[PDB]
Amino acid sequence: GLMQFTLPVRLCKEIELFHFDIGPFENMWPGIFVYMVHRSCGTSCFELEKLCRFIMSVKKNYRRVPYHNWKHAVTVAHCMYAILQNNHTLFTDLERKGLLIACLCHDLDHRGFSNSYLQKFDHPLAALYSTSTMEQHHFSQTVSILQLEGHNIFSTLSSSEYEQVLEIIRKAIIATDLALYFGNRKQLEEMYQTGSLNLNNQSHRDRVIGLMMTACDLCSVTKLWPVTKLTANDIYAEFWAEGDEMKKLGIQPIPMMDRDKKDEVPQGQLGFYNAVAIPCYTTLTQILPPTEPLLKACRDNLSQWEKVIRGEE
Ligand SMILES: Cc1ncc(C)n2nc(CCc3nc(N4CCCC4)n(C)n3)nc12
Ligand SMILES: [Mg+2]
Ligand SMILES: [Zn+2]
Repeated sequence: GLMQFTLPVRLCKEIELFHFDIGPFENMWPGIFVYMVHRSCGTSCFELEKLCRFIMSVKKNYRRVPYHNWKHAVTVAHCMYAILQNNHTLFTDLERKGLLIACLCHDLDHRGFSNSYLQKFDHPLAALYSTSTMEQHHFSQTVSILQLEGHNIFSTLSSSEYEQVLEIIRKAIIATDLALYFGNRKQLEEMYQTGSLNLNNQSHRDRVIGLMMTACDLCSVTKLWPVTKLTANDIYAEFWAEGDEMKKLGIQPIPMMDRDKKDEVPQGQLGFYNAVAIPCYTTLTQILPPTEPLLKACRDNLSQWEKVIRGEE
């Protein structure tokens, strides 16, 4: 109850910044996460014993894939932490509670394959969930872990508060389906431009939280260049494995997943920053002005990929 979590001075200062890297020491990531919940939510949001046991069950249910792993989960939660702290008064006690949990849980039991590969393989999960296949699985794995004995971090909540928080987590995790991002950003773009955007409209908040989730999920593009560059290696190492598997089913994979088109990665990053990342942080900066550093850092990394293409690295 009187037990603060603290971090070494460099982490204590740098963790508050959007571009923070959680580092290569796996055993400090649980502590980093608890630090963030305590500062974001209060030391009283969760029974510590239950929270610690929830974090370790979540960790155990991420797999050793190159990118969609426990490190990604904590990175995405840290980005959400920075957004929530730079926008203190815009968010409910329930949202602050739900959204950090949502980010930690959002890729639970990922196998390193896209929804498209599950569908062409005919994986049982593609029969149970026709759209946002992995994302419905991620929410389903979240609920399972919440129902393990001693794991109900939401036990203090009322019956209807509990239902509201699980509904925030569900929509948050569904919104990490990048297929849904495009339409969601377009709608938020037009609502903001016609002045109809209203944060008391629950369906408007949903879209905004949706965009925050895309922003947090893509946050490798908002880091220091060497972090950004080394994460792209992990991202492609999954995609190329999936490409190999596509070829094993006798299907030419899209270029994104073809290791034979390695040389075109820089140009693929350009497309991605222009088609997805820049638009995402642009619209997010408009709706939440204090998130501008994510847009600024995304633009800087775009410029670093331009440099790679021009032979300047
Ligand atoms: C940084 C990042 N964060 C999150 C996600 C989901 N992605 N996806 C990419 C790949 C983007 C991409 N790459 C290509 N290439 C085709 C030729 C070689 C590569 N295309 C067409 N599109 N990068 C990221
Ligand atoms: Mg995902
Ligand atoms: Zn993710």
